[PDB]
Amino acid sequence: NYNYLYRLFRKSNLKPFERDISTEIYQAGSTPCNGVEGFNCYFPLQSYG
Amino acid sequence: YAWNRKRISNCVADYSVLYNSASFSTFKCYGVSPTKLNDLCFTNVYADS
Ligand SMILES: *[C@@H]1O[C@H](CO)[C@@H](O[C@@H]2O[C@H](CO)[C@@H](O)[C@H](O)[C@H]2NC(C)=O)[C@H](O)[C@H]1NC(C)=O
Repeated sequence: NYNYLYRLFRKSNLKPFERDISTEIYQAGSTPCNGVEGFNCYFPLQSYG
Repeated sequence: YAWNRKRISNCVADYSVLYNSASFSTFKCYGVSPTKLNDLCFTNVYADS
């Protein structure tokens, strides 16, 4: 049931009672992120097996 | 099987030019933080290369 998703990491810290739908990854390690986004950008969201 | 244990620690692990070099692989590490390595000193870290 991969329809349930969770975020890998968020640049900013937590925050009470708010929702964030950011679809971009940070400048991570090797292959941080092409330009701003696109290829070689680890999806900041992951599913559940 | 006989990986090394040399205690490369209590030193300065600068990475400014290290990150600048594109041929380099990965030093933006996940232990405590990717960049907590320039002036950070290591307790008893043993190299196991
Ligand atoms: C050991 O090999 C590494 C990898 O080439 C060297 O690390 C680079 O050193 C140069 C300067 O000497 C820097 O510009 C690079 O940023 C470093 N990282 C790379 C190329 O990925 C290192 O200098 C070498 N050290 C010795 C004693 O030979």
